[PDB]
Amino acid sequence: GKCRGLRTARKLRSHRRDQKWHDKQYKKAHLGTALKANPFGGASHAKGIVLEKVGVEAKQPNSAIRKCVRV
Amino acid sequence: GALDVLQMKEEDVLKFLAAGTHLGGTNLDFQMEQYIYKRKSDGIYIINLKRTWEKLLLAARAIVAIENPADVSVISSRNTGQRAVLKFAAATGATPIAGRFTPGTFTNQIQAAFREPRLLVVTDPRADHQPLTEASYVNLPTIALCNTDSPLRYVDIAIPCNNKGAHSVGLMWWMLAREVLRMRGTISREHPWEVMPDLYFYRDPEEIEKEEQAAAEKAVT
Amino acid sequence: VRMNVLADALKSINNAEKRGKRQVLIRPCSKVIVRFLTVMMKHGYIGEFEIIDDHRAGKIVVNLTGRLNKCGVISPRFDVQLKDLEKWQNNLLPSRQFGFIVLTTSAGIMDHEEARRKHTGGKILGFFF
Amino acid sequence: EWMPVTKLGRLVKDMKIKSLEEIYLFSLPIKESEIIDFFLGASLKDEVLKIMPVQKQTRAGQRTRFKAFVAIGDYNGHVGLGVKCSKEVATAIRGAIILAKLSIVPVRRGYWGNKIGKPHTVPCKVTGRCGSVLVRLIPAPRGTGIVSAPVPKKLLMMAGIDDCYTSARGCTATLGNFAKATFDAISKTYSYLTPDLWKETVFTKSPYQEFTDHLVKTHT
Amino acid sequence: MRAKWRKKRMRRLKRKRRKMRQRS
Amino acid sequence: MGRVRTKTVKKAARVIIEKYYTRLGNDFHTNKRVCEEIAIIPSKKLRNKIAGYVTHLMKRIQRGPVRGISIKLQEEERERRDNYVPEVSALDQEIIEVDPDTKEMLKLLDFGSLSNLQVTQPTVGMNFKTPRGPV
Amino acid sequence: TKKRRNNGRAKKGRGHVQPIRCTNCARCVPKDKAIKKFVIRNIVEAAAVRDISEASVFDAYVLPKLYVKLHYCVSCAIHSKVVRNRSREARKDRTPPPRFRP
Amino acid sequence: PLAKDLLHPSPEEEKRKHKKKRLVQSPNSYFMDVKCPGCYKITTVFSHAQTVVLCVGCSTVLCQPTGGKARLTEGCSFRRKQH
Amino acid sequence: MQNDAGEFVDLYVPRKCSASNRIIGAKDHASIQMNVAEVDKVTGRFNGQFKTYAICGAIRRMGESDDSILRLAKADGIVSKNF
RNA sequence: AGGUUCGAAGACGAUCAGAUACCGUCGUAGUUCCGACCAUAAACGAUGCCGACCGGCGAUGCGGCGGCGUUAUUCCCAUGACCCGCCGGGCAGCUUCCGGGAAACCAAAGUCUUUGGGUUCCGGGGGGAGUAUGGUUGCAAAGCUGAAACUUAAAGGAAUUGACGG
Ligand SMILES: [Mg+2]
Ligand SMILES: [Mg+2]
Ligand SMILES: [Mg+2]
Ligand SMILES: [Mg+2]
Ligand SMILES: [Zn+2]
Repeated sequence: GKCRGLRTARKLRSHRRDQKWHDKQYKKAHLGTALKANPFGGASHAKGIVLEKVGVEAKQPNSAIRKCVRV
Repeated sequence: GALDVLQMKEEDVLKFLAAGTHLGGTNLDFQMEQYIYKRKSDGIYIINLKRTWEKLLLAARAIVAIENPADVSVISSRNTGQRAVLKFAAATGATPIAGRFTPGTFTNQIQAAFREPRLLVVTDPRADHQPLTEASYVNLPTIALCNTDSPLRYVDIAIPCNNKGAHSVGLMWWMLAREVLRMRGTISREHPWEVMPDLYFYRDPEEIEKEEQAAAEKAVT
Repeated sequence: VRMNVLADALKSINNAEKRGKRQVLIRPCSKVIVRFLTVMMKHGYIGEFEIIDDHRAGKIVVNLTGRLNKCGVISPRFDVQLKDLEKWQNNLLPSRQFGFIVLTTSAGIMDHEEARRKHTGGKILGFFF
Repeated sequence: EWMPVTKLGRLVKDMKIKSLEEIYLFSLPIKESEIIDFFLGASLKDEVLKIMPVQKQTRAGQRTRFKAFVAIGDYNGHVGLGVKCSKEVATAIRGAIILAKLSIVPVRRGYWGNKIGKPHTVPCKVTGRCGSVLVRLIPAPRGTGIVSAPVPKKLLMMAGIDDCYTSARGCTATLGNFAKATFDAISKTYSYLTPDLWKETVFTKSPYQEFTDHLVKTHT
Repeated sequence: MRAKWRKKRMRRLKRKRRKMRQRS
Repeated sequence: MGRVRTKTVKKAARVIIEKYYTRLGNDFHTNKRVCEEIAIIPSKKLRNKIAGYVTHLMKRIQRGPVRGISIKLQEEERERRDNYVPEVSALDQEIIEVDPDTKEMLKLLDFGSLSNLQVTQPTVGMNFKTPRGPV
Repeated sequence: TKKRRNNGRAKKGRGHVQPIRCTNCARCVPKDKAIKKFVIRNIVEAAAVRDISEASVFDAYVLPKLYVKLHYCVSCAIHSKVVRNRSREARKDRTPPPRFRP
Repeated sequence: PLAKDLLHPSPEEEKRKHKKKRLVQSPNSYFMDVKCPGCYKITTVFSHAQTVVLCVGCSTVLCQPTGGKARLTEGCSFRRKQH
Repeated sequence: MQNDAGEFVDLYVPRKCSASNRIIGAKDHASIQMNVAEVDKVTGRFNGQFKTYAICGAIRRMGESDDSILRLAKADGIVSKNF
């Protein structure tokens, strides 16, 4: 089980901050690699220049051409 | 029974000892440990006759507490006691069930065997486990005739005597019948009952088919 | 090893109560155990109890009245104040109508209502309802 | 036109038993749904919680039946939950209504604090359990309403609880187990022992033993 | 693929990578 | 082979025997005639099958009771079963072999030292129980 | 899903049990896990005891017996029908099959 | 059973129970007076002796240490002391 | 129940097991309530009135309803003291 | 050092559409011992340790304490082999509506929303991945510590019904 002593708060806090790295949301928001890899760079919107108009096939159960732009 | 009128008699003790009624099995139940007197070197547990008499009187009080004699149901799935329960029901107005006990008698209100008793009386918990279990769905208190090795899962006034010997089973069904009738206003308590304990006894068809013809031969010659 | 004699006593009483036993024996006795059982006794949740005196730590036989639901313990004896006692009440007691939180204060071992009445806080020992 | 075959049904039909609490006191099982509509007439409200089409894999593809959960109860202290599976939806609905009527329990109501008028909330926090679903009902002050998921919310409303906090844990998406856990929590409100119930109980005559002379002549 | 044979193939891949890095 | 009866004839045979035991008898043609008016049987081929099973069952009934019942038969067995009550009880033996330990039990109950009781030599060895396992 | 409480072997207070070779395929099997079949065969078949006794010089010869303790892996045991698959309730019965002695 | 009288258990259960598991601990051992033959001196010996005791007067030994209890040699009588 | 104005705001008061002091729920069909008919002092005849006990389902399912009823009878004097 | 048997690799003979295998005949390293490494197993009870409480039963191993009797010797006790018990520590088994749990099942995996006896390790959807990099250990094989980008709406567990099975 877990420790319950009156002066185990250091161990409890250290264990929390050590185990908080084991869920994807906290790691994503606090490591910085996801923000670095994000093409928007942490912005809600971004402006760009259309390079090419391309079609993307939908997934397997569906059958359609999704119209996209390379930007 | 704490009174002197409701006390053990020497003739009753003699009937008990003659039919056995105090030799149980080689195994003991931890809930019957407080009824057992002492186990002999043979390995047979000897019950306490005063305690089994007290339990018998308690069950008789519970039975006579019910207004409608038809509302108490006496049952037995074993032939060593079928005759006893039939005679008991005839004597005391109870409703007998001898032999097969159809499941759903107390629970399923569709079949013609369905009935609602207010008290169940059982020859043997191990044999009549099914009616005991069904009594747990219908708020039905039960009295059982328990041996030294029988469970007490759903029992209230278990008489801690015997459920193996035909003589013992018949004798104690006769004891219960006589006590409920005596506590009711039908017997004077002074003279012995005219009903013979051997009447409640069960006997094997091997001797049903020979005793009467031997007796008829004795009568003709 | 055994580090909380009060916790062991309370768990033993809880188990006996759930089994329906009329009596139960707590093997190690303590002054805190006696006081805790005394407040339970005064509120009526248990009956008479006996302190068997051997020359070691004594034993206790309590009579269970069948009116106990839970008599747990709060093993880390936290510092409770009169400003945050009611949060403990809400977290532990089943309702505001009944149930008690026992705490040891400098005025003695008492229940939370008496502690509030005489305006003192202390260390929470356990609860019973 | 209701012809009972039960001692309890006969007593109810002959008006010997004046209230459902008389049966509840002696814990007698209700085996005829016509017993309880005698007592709660034009006051039992009915609701269908869900219709889940379970189906059993056979040679013929899938044999589909329908399971109906029905919450019934008067908005005054009696609620019941019934589940019935049948080949047809309407028959499942009727069977579930009858089963819910059979499984009606009384609901004990208390006060959050400072008892003034009629009791409104649960007397103490209780916990129902079914499958993995755990439902905890917590007493709430007057005027809060029933704060819960819709499924136990309507069940508590039909039970007659006006105010209640709740906390649910487990796979509550299983509507059957969620409703059954809430029903168990509601049921055990009387089973919970409270200091006001510490008084030594007095025993009255059972309906059967009180009206033995009626049952012999009537229920022959 | 059996997990043990995946382990073996991974060992071979790691050996190949180590040899390439050692060459460079 | 292949003469096993069916529920359709057996149920009917039991029912008509229960209803009209007094009217019916142990003669096949008499039974096949009484059935013609006590039951509206659409088929003769089924009627006489029913009659045959009825004769079989009633021949059984004359000897002993079966799963099909009759109230007069119950009363007859009740008035006949209470018989062969012996002139001397099976529980009034002149002597009763009794154990020393049970004798101690009787003296505890205060009903010991009775003339009818005769103590026996206690068994020696304590050789009860069966050997454990095979062999 | 644990099929057997004993895991199909008699190993409770042990750590390791020495193996044996199956008497049909030479599979290494733990000794407690193996199926043991102790055969006391007659050294002479029932169709030959008459001829042997007729040709025996001695007046009354007790023909010997072949005592062999077979061990089987469960694969060989099931293939040779020494043991059979049983229902979930039947698997919990440790009583050996009847001898059919009468 | 539910109504076991934990406060006043009977002597047979008390003696049957373990030493430490009794209501109050009571040792199962005792001291005994022992008279070794050919002398007059009476020696007090523990019933669970771990040594090899002996009368000072009489050269023979009196107990052989065994597993549980002292092993009095043949011909030596012993008496309990105050239970 | 019994709010501060004095009226009993409770539609019924449930029975309690006379053995283990537990509330007998409305759906506890295992539970029983049983009467024992006492007799008059001299002639040992049923005198009309009785004495009632109640046993809850869990208690009378674990197997100790026998002991419970026996103790209750001893307490009420139905079963003699020297039992 | 020693190398009988067995037997990775390998050869050959079979089998097969193919057969780098399953089968057979050999057969190297190894399998054996001593010294020095390596530190991994479905290293499993897939189940932390210490402590308290909560049913029943029959056994079994060790020790101790009692008891009818049988046996071993001798002239008697012990003292051994049995028989009937009790106690304590064990490996376990059967049963139970104690209780728990998704259930399978478990007297522990119980005493858990009526949630707190003490304390250690450790998981956070599935993959990528036990991978890359860095450090460290090793003669090596490798061991320990150990991500990210990217990808995915499931992957899983227990039970149920069916369908199928060489
Ligand atoms: Mg191993
Ligand atoms: Mg070779
Ligand atoms: Mg710890
Ligand atoms: Mg993950
Ligand atoms: Zn094999």
